[PDB]
Order: sequence, then structure tokens, then C-alpha cells
Amino acid sequence: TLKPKEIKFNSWEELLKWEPGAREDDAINRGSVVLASRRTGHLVNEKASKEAKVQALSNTNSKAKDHASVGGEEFKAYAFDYWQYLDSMVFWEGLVPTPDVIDAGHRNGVPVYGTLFFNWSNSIADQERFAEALKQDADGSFPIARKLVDMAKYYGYDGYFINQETTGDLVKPLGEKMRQFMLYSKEYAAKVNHPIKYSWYDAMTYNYGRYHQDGLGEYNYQFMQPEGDKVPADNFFANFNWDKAKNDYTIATANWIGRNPYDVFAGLELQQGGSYKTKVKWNDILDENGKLRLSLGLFAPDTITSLGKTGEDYHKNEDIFFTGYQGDPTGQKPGDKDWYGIANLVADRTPAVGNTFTTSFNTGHGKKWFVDGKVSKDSEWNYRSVSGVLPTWRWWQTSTGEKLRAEYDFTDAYNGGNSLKFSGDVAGKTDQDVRLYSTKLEVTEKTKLRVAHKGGKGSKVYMAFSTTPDYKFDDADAWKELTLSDNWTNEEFDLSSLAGKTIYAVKLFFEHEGAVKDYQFNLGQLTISDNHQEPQSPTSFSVVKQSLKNAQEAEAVVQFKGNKDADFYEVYEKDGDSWKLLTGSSSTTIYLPKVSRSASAQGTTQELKVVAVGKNGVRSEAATTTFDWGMTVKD
Repeated sequence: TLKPKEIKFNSWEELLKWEPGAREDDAINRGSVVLASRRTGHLVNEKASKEAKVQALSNTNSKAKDHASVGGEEFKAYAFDYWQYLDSMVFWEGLVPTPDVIDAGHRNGVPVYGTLFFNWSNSIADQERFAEALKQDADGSFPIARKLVDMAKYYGYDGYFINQETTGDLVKPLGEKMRQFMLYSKEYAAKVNHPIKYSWYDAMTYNYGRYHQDGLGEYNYQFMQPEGDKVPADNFFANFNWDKAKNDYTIATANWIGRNPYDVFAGLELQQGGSYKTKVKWNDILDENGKLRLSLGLFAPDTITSLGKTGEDYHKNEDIFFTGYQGDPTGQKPGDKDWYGIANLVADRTPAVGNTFTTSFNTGHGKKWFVDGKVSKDSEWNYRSVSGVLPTWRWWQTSTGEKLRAEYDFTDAYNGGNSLKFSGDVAGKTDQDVRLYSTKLEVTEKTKLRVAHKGGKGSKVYMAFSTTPDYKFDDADAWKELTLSDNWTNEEFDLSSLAGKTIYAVKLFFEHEGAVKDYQFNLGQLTISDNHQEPQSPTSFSVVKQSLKNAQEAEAVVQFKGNKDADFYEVYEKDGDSWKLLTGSSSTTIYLPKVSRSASAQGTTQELKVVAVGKNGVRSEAATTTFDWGMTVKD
């Protein structure tokens, strides 16, 4: 069995037998990307809050039998890219998040939590399963808590959401132990140098079994009550039937016990409600100035995949959800709509901090995979481990006249599955901009800008940077004109004149001198870095496992040693005279679901290669190895 699979335990005894490295797919199932730091930039929406937070409880993965834990050879996926508004992502489907989700979230600076679910039930079997989790050693420690911590450390994720929906006579007395299990976990996680957080559903009361308060209150406060410096639950997820009075009570209760009210996330039932069509009592959670007074808990926002038919529709629907119907995170809810875009209410954050930032707008899925503007993988995929950093703002536009339409372009890309396209009929002379990223990038004498782009016929296009935190673009040394052409080009600009300054934002600016029917410009890659070097090639590359289906089709697992400059890796096969990309991963162990040869292939072996794609956007030289079929196609 070469295909890596989600991690599920059939009993607590099985979990107590878990050990690092003891599963054949562990090398692939581990997260590979450390949790990135983020900045919170200047507020761009007058109604947004830097205190209010958003937690997503998402069914992130395919439900197909025998789907892989890394993704698959299909475009449609929960290719989440709105990290900039999230506090955390909860992997709802199981205890141990898959590496595709962990890597994507971590690159974007968002912690990823597994889910510990105790069934909605009063069966003795379920009451016992709950009691069994809370078994203690003589010293009061909880062995199951240790295993949960140990797995978070090994697989590289950040904690758990506990949904304790089991009730009955054997459950009622266990509130104190449940609380101590969470506190103890914090002690042990510190001991092993891998802190974790817990998020707790408003379900099990301290003394009375299951009862939702739709808030924090007199029956559940103990789960949030501090022990000085430590807390049991870090976040609290209030049940869906909150209202003004319940929210008032929650705030009073949090304040009294010495917790931040914004650590309570008011739940939105998006599965039954239909994503942004969900009716929400906004008036009961917004204060007199139209600002959130509690955080937001998104239950099952992945339902949004059901609202359209295509992968392209998924992103467009997410824009309505996260940005809002008005289409610009700086704007207000339209008067004819009830839904508030998340951006209308919650400040953005950014992982684009330091001396280096790169993106090719990789959303973790595609219909094809492009390499420097050429099709390399000519077929569909989702491998979210390689998800990159998409624009902060979708879309912050100003114009002297009409505004171009901005969208992802899955038909043409520079690297990965999509670029950004800006298009429309331009009616006459116009100047306009699209503000794309919030950043905090330090410029030195060695800093350069690399920009891949295509099209723009009938315009001049510039990239401009703000060197102040309030996003003014008044610095003459921070405007660069692009040299347009009809093909993909990748141009480099010296930013040394900005040495000692900090870049806080990135925008495009377009000038049209007259009308242009069906104007189009694509942005394919953006890199600001003081490192122009190729990363070193991977080493010690080999095929470590393989399973032939026939002489033209096989599964494989490859492994190599990488280096700290690599953001992720791409694996290719040589198919006749051409290299063709198979997959990409942040990991140094990679599953290949289909190594393939044509009917006319010669010989008994076939070359494979792996390339490191740098954090500075530059590819390494390839490392190569030889896959041995052990037969010709005609034998």
C-alpha cells in the first residue's frame, strides 16, 4: 500500500499503541511547513475589527473511497486560500489533519487543529469511550492527552477542537477531569516543546451533561476559567442559537473570569444555512458602530463547494463569503444584501514579512500545472501542500473611470495552476489600480523584484510599492514600469534605491490612453527578495517503493534530502522527449499515483527528476533517478 491515507483510530487502546514512525505512510503524513508568523496591517475597512477572530470548522477533504491524504488527480477540492481572515482552521473530519491542509495553512500563518469528537449520544458505549479518554495515571496525568500532544508534535499541527456531545449519568461527574485533561495537556506540551491550543464546543456542561447555552455562562464557564497563566480551553465555540441577551451574558461571564470575550466564537450553521445565504442575527453581534462584539465560528463553510459546479466557481463563491457582495474589502455591505463579507468585519493579516516573499498564485489545485508559462502537467490536480500566498485583498480597486474585472485564470499560468487575470472592455482613457498585498518586507542593497506577466496590449502597466504602513504610494523609487509583450516574460528590477526602507503593500497600476475592446493582462509571479540564487538541488533521491499496474502504469514513492531554502518540491517524469510534472509537495517523501509510459516507449527504465522551488521563487537544478519497470511495453 503506497497511497498515503488519513489517520484514524478504532479505539483508545489503538491510540495508546501509536508511536512515531510506526506507520508505513508516516513519512508522507507529517506536515513539513512550520507555522509562519504574520503581521496585522493597517485596517482597510472602517467597520473591521482587529480583535474579532474567525475559526473555520471545515470538512477539508474528499469523501471518495481510497482518496489520498495528500490530494489527488482531480481539480475540484476545498482549495482554501482565504487564510488572511482566519485565526485557525479546524480539520473537522478526524483527529489528525492531513499534510495538504497543515502545509497550506502553515505557509499562510494559520494554525491547523484536529477534532476530538465524542458522539451525540447517551449510549453506555459512548459514555464509556468518553470516560476511557479521561483515564489517569497515579500521578494524575492523562496518557491519552500525552498521545494527542505527541501526535501534534510529530505530524506538526497545533492542537485540537473538542466536540463533547456525549451525555448521561456516567458523563455528568466528569467535568473536573475534562478540564484537568486540557490543563495537563498544556503542561505536557510545554515539557515536549510543542505547545498546543484547545477549542471547546458549547456542549458538555461542568456538572449537568450536555446542554448548549449558546454562549459562555453559569454552566460552562469552568472550561474557560484560567489557572493564572494557563487556560483549559483557549477558544470557545458558542452554539448557534445565540441572541443579544446571550451574547451580553457571554461577554459579562468572560470578563468576570478574566478571559477575553473574543476568545468566544459565535457559531454560524453554514451547512443548513447554505454558506453566505445563511441567516445570521447580525444585529445581535454587532455593536452600535456596526462592529463585532464577539468572534465568529464558521461551522462547515466547505458547504460552499456545493453552491457552484466548477473549481472556478469555488473561488468566486469564496469571494462573496470572505470579501462580500460589494467585491472590495474596503467597501460596505450592499444595501440589497443581508450577508456581511468577513472582510467587512475582520481585519486582514499577512505572512509576507521579512526579506523575502514569493508567489505564483498557486491555490493548491489546477486543471493543468504550468512551468515558466508552459504546460508541464496537462491534467487536473489538487495537492494543497503547495498552496501559496494569494492576494490579501480581492479586490481593492480604484479608477478614474470603470474598473477591470479581476479573477483567477486557470487557463493560463506562469507556475502552478493559475495566474491572476485583469480584463474588460476599456471604454476610453482611464487610470486605475489594484492593491494586492499587505506586506512588511525589509529592503537592502541586494533586494530585487521579479515579476512574471503576460499581455497588456493597449496599456502601460506598472507595479508600485507603499513604503508606509498606511499604504500611500507616493515614493517615486517604488514605481516600476513593466515591459509588456504578448508572451509570458519574467523581468527583474533593482530595488537598491529603496535600501533601508520597508515595503508595506504591492499594487498594479494601469494606464489606457483610449478604448480597448477585451483588454487583458495577466500577473503570474511576484517575488521581492535579497536572494537571487538557485537553491541547491535535492540529494540522495531514489524510488523507495513501487507497484506496477502494468508495463505502462505504476505507483511509486520517492524520497530525497532537501534543504532550508526550498519552499516545496516538484517531481517529473521523462515521457519520450519531454519532461512532464507529476506532482508537487512540501515534503521530502512524495507519492506518485501514476508513473506512465506510452505504447512507443523504449527500454525497460524511465528517468524521474525532482526540483526544489526556492522560497525566493527560483528553481534548483534537477536531481535525477531511474525508475526500473523491469520490462518493455511490448514484452
